Amino acid sequence: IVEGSDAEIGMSPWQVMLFRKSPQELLCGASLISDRWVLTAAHCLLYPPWDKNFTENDLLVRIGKHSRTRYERNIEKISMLEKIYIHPRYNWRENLDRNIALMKLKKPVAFSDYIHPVCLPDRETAASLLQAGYKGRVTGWGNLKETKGQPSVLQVVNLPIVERPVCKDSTRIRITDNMFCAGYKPDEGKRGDACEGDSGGPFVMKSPFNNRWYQMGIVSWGEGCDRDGKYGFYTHVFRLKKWIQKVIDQF
Amino acid sequence: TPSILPAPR
Amino acid sequence: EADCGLRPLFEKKSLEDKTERELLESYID
Repeated sequence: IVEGSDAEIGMSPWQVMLFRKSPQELLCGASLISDRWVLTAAHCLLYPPWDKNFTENDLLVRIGKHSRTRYERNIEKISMLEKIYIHPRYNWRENLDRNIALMKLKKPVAFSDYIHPVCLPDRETAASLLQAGYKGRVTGWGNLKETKGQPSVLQVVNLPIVERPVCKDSTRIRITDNMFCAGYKPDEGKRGDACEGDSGGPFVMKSPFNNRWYQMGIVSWGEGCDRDGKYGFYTHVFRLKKWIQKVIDQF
Repeated sequence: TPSILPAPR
Repeated sequence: EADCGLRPLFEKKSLEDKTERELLESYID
């Protein structure tokens, strides 16, 4: 994560890592939304342009890790996938629209001290929180700049939401309601941004209402990283809230 | 090389 | 809602992480 802090032990306990089975490889980021399901960016699992077309057995995940320059035994876990679920209308052709996907674990991780599931937005919240100016927290182990740059500890960072017209223009990609964008503007005081390898990671907010963390977006994409005049886009988790259940109810 | 091209993360 | 989004080593221990106020502040600001 470009221009951002270093995490506090057990800060984003719903953090997940997406691994290529063999060869064991770091691919993307993810969020734990219960003891059986994991959210994520659709493109991590399916992106024909970089010839990417994974199936349950190509990957595995690690939950509750803080540092890679170590291995916290009895702390971190490593589940296996029992089935991936990419959004039907996911548009990898034009604009990575609906870029979202759920993954079922073969066996349900147990919530520990450092492993807890994040909450999903309810019409009520999303309507009130997801406003321009409010802030959310982006987490990942992605690049630390734009070009290697690989961190050893989970990078956090907090970015305000931008108005739709600014994003709608800051890019030449047609952005839908399944996406929003955050980051500081040109001349704002601070900077920060997600970057390659962050995709599919969470973007929580803390409800001033019930005082809980709610993943509102999923890192989807961006032009370069942190470049002034440019804002990172996220999947509007609530929008596709619907889909997310039709998938869990069923199994 | 001489721009800023949109791409997934 | 069950028990989601409440960080054990924080909201359960009445501990704020070193950054949240910034957010809790961007509602007023």
